[PDB]
Amino acid sequence: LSEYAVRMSRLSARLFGEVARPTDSKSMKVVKLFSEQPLAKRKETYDWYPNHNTYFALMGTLRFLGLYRDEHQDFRDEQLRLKKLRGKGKPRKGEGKRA
Amino acid sequence: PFQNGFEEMIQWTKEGKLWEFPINNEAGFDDDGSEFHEHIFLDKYLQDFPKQGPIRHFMELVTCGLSKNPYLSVKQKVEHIEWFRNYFNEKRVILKESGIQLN
Amino acid sequence: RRKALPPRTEKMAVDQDWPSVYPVAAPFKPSAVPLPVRMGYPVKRGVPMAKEGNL
Amino acid sequence: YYVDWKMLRDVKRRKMAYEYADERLRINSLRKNTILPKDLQEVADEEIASLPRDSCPVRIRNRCVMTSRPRGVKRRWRLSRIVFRHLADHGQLSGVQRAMW
Amino acid sequence: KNRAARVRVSKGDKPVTYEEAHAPHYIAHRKGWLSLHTGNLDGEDHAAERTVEDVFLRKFMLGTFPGCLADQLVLKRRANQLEICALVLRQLPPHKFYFLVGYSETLLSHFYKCPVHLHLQTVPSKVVYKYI
Amino acid sequence: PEITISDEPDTLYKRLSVLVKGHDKAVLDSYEYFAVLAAKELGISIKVHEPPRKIERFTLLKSVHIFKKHRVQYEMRTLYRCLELEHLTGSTADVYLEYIQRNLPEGVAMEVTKTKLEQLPEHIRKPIW
RNA sequence: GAACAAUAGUAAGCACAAUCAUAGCACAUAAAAACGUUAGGUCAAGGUGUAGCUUAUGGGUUGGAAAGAAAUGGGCUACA
Ligand SMILES: [Mg+2]
Ligand SMILES: [Mg+2]
Ligand SMILES: [Mg+2]
Ligand SMILES: [Mg+2]
Ligand SMILES: [Mg+2]
Ligand SMILES: [Mg+2]
Ligand SMILES: [Mg+2]
Ligand SMILES: [Mg+2]
Ligand SMILES: [Mg+2]
Ligand SMILES: [Mg+2]
Ligand SMILES: [Mg+2]
Ligand SMILES: [Mg+2]
Ligand SMILES: [Mg+2]
Ligand SMILES: [Mg+2]
Ligand SMILES: [Mg+2]
Repeated sequence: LSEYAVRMSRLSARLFGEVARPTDSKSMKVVKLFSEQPLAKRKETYDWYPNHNTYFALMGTLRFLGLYRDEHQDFRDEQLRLKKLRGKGKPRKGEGKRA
Repeated sequence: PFQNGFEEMIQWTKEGKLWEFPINNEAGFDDDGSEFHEHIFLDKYLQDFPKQGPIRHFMELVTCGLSKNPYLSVKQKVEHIEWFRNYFNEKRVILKESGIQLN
Repeated sequence: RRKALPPRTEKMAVDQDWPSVYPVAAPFKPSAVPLPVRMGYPVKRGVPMAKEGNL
Repeated sequence: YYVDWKMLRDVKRRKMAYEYADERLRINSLRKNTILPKDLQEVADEEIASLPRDSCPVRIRNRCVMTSRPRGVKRRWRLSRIVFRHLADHGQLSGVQRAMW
Repeated sequence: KNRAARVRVSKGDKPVTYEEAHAPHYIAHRKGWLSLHTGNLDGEDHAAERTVEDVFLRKFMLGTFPGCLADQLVLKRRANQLEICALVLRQLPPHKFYFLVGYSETLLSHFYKCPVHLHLQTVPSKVVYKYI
Repeated sequence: PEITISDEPDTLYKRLSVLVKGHDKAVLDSYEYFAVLAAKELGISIKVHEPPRKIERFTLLKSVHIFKKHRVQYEMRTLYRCLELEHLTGSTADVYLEYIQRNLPEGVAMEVTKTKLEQLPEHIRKPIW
């Protein structure tokens, strides 16, 4: 090692646009901190779930508008029909417990 | 009405709906009109800051970081260094109390 | 009212150039295809399923 | 309707973690620096501590997209093994085959 | 016994398409693939989104075309445009068929914000590879 | 077909390398026949090789709840073809790669590396500061 | 409900076998493995039949857990 080596390295450093003045290994993290995309910002993170409200509401609309057809919702519906026709329904809010 | 499949493709492409060939992945993104020396050299916004202080150590690491970053445009980097000016000058009391006079 | 109209292989000239009929990227509609083609793993009958309705 | 209340709170954790993200990055820039004073670091400490803890990165949990299963999730497809296997076996998943060697 | 995606032996009368007559372990041996896209290759991205897209396209095509869908839906993805290929039974008159063709192409191009192309091939009765 | 000639000195390429990735072999074989026959007509003078295949294998638990002695093993194979073109122009490049790219199959992906020939930059020519 | 110098059995279907995968063979391994059995496992992957909860068996915040007197299964590292 030499002073010629230190000055050569500083030359390369300030030239290439890398870290110029000697720093700790610890502080260097902050370098890498702005050198990247932060974790919570990445599209592979915040865009993880497709919007469920979108598909759900869209297809339900398209259904009542008579375009899409949901056999699951028809099963459900028909079964709550035969559940309430029996007399066991879903109580109007506030009524069930105390009465 | 359509005369051919090629007419289909042609119209989709004029409309900008069909993709552009031979594909460059940068098609449709101009990056604000910027060039590298607006990205790489951040000296412009390091003008106002104490020069020999450790604040230049911290801000040179911040600078060298925002230089290496493809993920952000000019604007947001500048908002970073500006928020840093605003916050560093926000507390005048801390900097002076710490044992180094800082501008 | 049930409509069955014969495939294009019936109206096709034997030497008519191919790129006319298939200019671009396509699903392979069996009707417009003059060439008989059998795919599918054979049954023990010995018959690969026909070019018609084959998934 | 998101398939669970689980997926509800975690979605709100994705929005939030995107929102205060800049704050996080810039505060933790000073907080993790050695050269700067310890005094700016105690104050930066109270600062990221002040942020709502629903906006921090690690409070976020990876779940299967459709079936919401918290664990056994394949990172690349965001899908639980039950659903993955289901989809790939019908051949609805491209390129995925049964391994023999 | 392995129950993944299989059709059990009946009294021997059960009509079966080539598709459901082959166990998962046959995929790429005999069976082809239902969906085709770049995403699962060695060096590539966003397989997940093409998968979500796939799933919803299954749901959509089976709910939009009541009772007439013959065999499982073939998804192609080429140069950003989706070619949706469906083998469909003859039930409804041509009017409603083109209505729903245009309807689907429009709504799918516009939701997925990319050009969609829909190919329907009609079949007289469900294709039977085995039994019957 | 509108054609126009700009006076500017069109870009040269020493080696235009095209990687074609796939799952299946057959498609890449056919596509190879296609690119070869397309690059012969335009007198582009090319070669083709097969870069060795890469196989990824990962494992899932076979049952919904608990048997850990039982595992399903799933596989993804990526096969390669590489087209190597030498001594081509910029326009010949844009056309050939347009024709090759528009027709690219659905299951296959394409990665192109172009090494382009530049003489020297201006501030370097023969000044010394 | 079979006997091959054959005595009532013929049968497509599905297993096993055959082919595929392990980059050529052959082998090995891998895979494959019907029908049924153990009301075997899981309503916490998800989905549902039946019953229940609906100012609560619902939805949120905040803090709190997972301590060893032992008993044992499996491992890792050893005793040189
Ligand atoms: Mg975590
Ligand atoms: Mg077993
Ligand atoms: Mg072999
Ligand atoms: Mg063997
Ligand atoms: Mg085995
Ligand atoms: Mg076998
Ligand atoms: Mg066996
Ligand atoms: Mg029990
Ligand atoms: Mg349940
Ligand atoms: Mg229920
Ligand atoms: Mg509660
Ligand atoms: Mg808690
Ligand atoms: Mg003991
Ligand atoms: Mg050992
Ligand atoms: Mg040992």
